[PDB]
Order: sequence, then C-alpha cells, then structure tokens
Amino acid sequence: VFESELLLQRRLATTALKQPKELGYYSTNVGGELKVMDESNLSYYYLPDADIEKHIDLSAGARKFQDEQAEAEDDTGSLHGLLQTLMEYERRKSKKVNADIIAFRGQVKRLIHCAFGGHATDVDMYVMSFDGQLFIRAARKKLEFPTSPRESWAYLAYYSGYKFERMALLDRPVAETPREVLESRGKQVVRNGPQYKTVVRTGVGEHKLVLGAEVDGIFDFREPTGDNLKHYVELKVAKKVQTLKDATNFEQKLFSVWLQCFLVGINRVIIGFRDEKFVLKSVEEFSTSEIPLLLKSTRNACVDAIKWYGALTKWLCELPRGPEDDFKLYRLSCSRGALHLRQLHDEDLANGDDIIPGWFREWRRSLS
RNA sequence: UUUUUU
Ligand SMILES: [Mn+2]
Ligand SMILES: [Mn+2]
Ligand SMILES: [Mn+2]
Repeated sequence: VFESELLLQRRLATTALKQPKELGYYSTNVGGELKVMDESNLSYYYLPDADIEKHIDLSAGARKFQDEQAEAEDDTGSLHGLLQTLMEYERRKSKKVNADIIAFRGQVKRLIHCAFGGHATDVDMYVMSFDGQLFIRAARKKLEFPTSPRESWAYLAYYSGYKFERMALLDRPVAETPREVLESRGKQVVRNGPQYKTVVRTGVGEHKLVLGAEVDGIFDFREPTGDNLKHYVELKVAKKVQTLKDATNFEQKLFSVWLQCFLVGINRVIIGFRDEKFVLKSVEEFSTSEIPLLLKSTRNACVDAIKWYGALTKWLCELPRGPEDDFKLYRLSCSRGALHLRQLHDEDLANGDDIIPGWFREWRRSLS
C-alpha cells in the first residue's frame, strides 16, 4: 500500500515521450477466435465525396443491427490476446520485452482523462506485479451497453459509431474490392464482433509501456514487412459544429481522440460530421500531432496531460516489483480528486488466469 | 462504439 494515493493535479516537469514502436498485432472475434500476428481484421479507409453526396444516414439499419459484442459472453478486459502476441514477439528475441507496464491503451487513456474531465468511475482496474513488471486490466468483464430502445438517442449514438465504420471502411484495398461491394455499403449489415489490434512499445518519462490498442483501419497503404503505426487511422463521429456549445463539445472530442491516438503513435484521424438527424454532412482529416496546436487556438491541455501521464506512470511504477512481489494484487481507482491503489487478498484472482494466465507465467520462467 | 465541465 506504500504510495496509496496520487492527487489529480500532480504533474511531472518532464514532457519526454518515447517514439512508439509496433511490436505485433492480432485479429480477434467473439467466440474466442484469436489470431496472433494476423491482419485479417485490419480494414482500409475509403469514403469518396460521391458517397457523401448521397446523404448517408448513420441511423439506418439500427433495428437490424447484430450487436455481437453485446450478445457475447466474454471477458472484455482480458489481457489474453495481448499477452499471447507479446509472448510470440519475445519468443523471437528469446527475451522478455523491456517495459514497466503492460496494458490496453483504453485503460491508460481513462487514467489520463480522469484528471481532465473524465469520469472517476471509469477508472476501475487491477494491477498485478510479475517478473519486474505491472499488468493492468479493466476489472469489468463486460462493457456497459445501452439498454434503451433502438430509436433512442442513446442507442443511435452508440450504433452510429459502428455504422460510420461500415460506410467508411473496406475489408481490402479499394482496387481489390468488388464494385457491388463499393456501391452497396448502405445495405450491408453492421457488425462489431471482428477486431484488429496493434501491440506497441512506448514511453513517457523514464518509463516504458507495452500497450494493446484496437485499430480502425489503414489510411493509405500497409507495409507487410514494416511498422504500420504511421499508416493507421482513427475514425470518429461528431456533431457538426454550429454553436458555441457545439464547439466546446468538439474541442473535448478532439482532446480525447488525441489522447486515444498519441498514446500509440497513430497519426491519422478522420472525423465524420453529422447533423441532429444522424445524417453525415462531411468528413475532415486531422493529424494527431497537429491537435495540440489546434487546441492552443481555442489551452495548454495537451502538455498538462503529458505531465499528468508521466506522474501517474512513475507513481504506478513505485509499486514493489522484485522477485518476492510476484502475484501481489491491487485495485486501482479514482475518487475524491485522487487516484487510489489498494492491495488485495483474493487468492482466486491472483492464482487464476483472470490477469496473468499460467501459460504466460510458465513462459516467463522458461526465460530466467 | 457511446457518454464524460475538463
Ligand atoms: Mn475493425
Ligand atoms: Mn476503434
Ligand atoms: Mn474510431
């Protein structure tokens, strides 16, 4: 329990970020399908002006949407896919990855965000120490799906995100896509089961992290034998700005998508702007490194976030990580303006697969 | 994917 708490206004004076580097990738689907070092679920961006001129309705198909994530019974916070891909990478070099924290981008994002307007309740994770490193996972085994009717704002907003993915992405590059396919994206059923994730090594301050992140597609082209961070794009839906209150909202979405992308080196953002009827009006591309300067013309928010990020990283890295500390377990939360760490005594969580599975523990021993 | 007063 030693450094049990970290105040949300704490800041490290160091803005130093590492160049993030792609280590690996993997494709998943509900029903436990995992494919290590496989890019099957990586999509390609294609949304021509001609398509946008057709007045794309991002609420279309909401009633017949197959919510495969909602229907699945699977552990959405699990590190299993990440660790498997990591194992395979370490197996190439026959050597543990050099890093302090192993986690999902989404969870780190939530950690940073809770100092800048993000909900404190979104931070609810486990930290387990093992082999000199910290393993961090969402505590929740399943996400919180909107349960209101499908004609509701809350449901349409939720769906539109996936609908815009279907209208703006392709399974393969344009050249390799049948015409029937290019011209009928409006008809096709929207899915959320299939995912593609990158696994990246990055850093802030003195500390290095390994982050899994879900990736929306390739913007321009893929390098089969190179690092594809620079080619990835993050897709996002936002309400068309026409009022002072819209603008402030959009500034938040910008800061937020900047959190989402800078963490793992994704430099391309595309935002589909909708009206209140969920009709797509236009699309605008942004470069991630540009967002902080854009926000400056509205704030020092990005620089502070980085200082916060370094503070919480060094704070978490103060947890004991020596040979006697294997399988210690902690709950990480946010409340009353601070982050909290609390050691746990739950032998079933610590000895089961929920955080670090046996096959991975066994793999790391085989290395010492 | 949705929300986040920041
Ligand atoms: Mn996808
Ligand atoms: Mn995504
Ligand atoms: Mn997206």
